[PDB]
Amino acid sequence: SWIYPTVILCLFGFFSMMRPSEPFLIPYLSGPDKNLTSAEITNEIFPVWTYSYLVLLLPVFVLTDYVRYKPVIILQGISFIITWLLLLFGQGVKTMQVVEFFYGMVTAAEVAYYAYIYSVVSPEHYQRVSGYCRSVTLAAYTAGSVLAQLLVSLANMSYFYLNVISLASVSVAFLFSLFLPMPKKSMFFHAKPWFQDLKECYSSKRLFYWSLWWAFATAGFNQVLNYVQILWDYKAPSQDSSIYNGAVEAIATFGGAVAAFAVGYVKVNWDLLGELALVVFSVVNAGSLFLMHYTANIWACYAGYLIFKSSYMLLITIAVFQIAVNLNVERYALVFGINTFIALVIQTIMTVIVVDQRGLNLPVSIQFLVYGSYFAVIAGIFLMRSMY
Ligand SMILES: Cc1cnc(Nc2ccc(OCCN3CCCC3)cc2)nc1Nc1cccc(S(=O)(=O)NC(C)(C)C)c1
Repeated sequence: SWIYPTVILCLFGFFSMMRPSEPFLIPYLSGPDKNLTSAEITNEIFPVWTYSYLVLLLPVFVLTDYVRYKPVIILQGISFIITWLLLLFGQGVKTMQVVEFFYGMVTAAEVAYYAYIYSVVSPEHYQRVSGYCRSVTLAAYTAGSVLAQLLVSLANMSYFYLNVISLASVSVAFLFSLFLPMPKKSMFFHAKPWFQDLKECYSSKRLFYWSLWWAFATAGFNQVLNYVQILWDYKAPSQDSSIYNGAVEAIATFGGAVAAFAVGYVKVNWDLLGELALVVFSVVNAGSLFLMHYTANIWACYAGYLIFKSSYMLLITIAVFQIAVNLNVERYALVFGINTFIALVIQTIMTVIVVDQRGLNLPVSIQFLVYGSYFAVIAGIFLMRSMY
């Protein structure tokens, strides 16, 4: 039997990721409804989110496999409700950091939400149902951004009612998430029958470098998707010029889907390709960051974000395909959790040095030059690897 938990899971993935006010969030924080300047959003509230995704990574992962995946989705729905009720009714540098704290706990519970597929479905339908759930979530976010563009850019709806629609969507998601079946078995703790268990997978000289590049690229993309909407707000003000953020992020998610669909059908020989395309797409990423930083037109910044997100989705799907060649079921999520923790340590150190208020207190313009130099160092490491 594989019908009804898949149906309820896909309906929650549809009505949970269908959130319209995600591209139009950074004008809502600095608009006439919330008196917040750009520096108070850039250097004070957002990096706390990263803190809430570091400190709440390891215990919530313990909450992933111990209570067997139902209370973590119930907590994710409650966190949806609290997050959007405090977005509609929170003003200040305290309540918005509470919003970012609960959204970091949302992002922590999302990883537990990915692992519900492999623990309620029979093993004849792992990859098919997992790809269907990922496609439903991505298409739900795409349709939500398209609906936001149709309601804001054409139908002329305010942002407050857009967050009201987002609250109604996550409330319907909570009502769908309460009706989930409890799995009696788990993956690690209550499964069917460290100090000396970690050395076996990490006794390599290839998978270590691929996981390290996965970690650096994940930290870089997390910071770029943190501050790319503030870059959009800086290159074009939300109250002065007409901004088209919903359509651009919809086309960006669609292009990431097209990039993943293109990676899923690569019948190209892997003799010289493993040391050829990585350097080229790294130069493309550095040039996209430099094109978004050295420009003044907002349209060039949208195009640079499109090219950068498509190239990152392509490279990261190649990375997930190459790391998960000789991995088991449990070791998949375990090694990805360890690599996610390493990526978050790197992101935390880089955010405290570059972005955080207790420190340099840098504006949003200099930070994109910093991350361009970051990906330039990554491209130089791939160039030195290609010379070998
Ligand atoms: C409702 C909300 C509350 N707080 C925030 N702050 C925030 C802004 C940008 C962030 O960048 C990281 C985005 N995702 C990338 C991987 C997990 C998190 C993380 C947090 N954003 C929010 N909306 C949001 C803004 C940008 C991206 C996203 S997303 O994570 O849902 N992007 C997709 C998963 C759809 C690709 C969501």
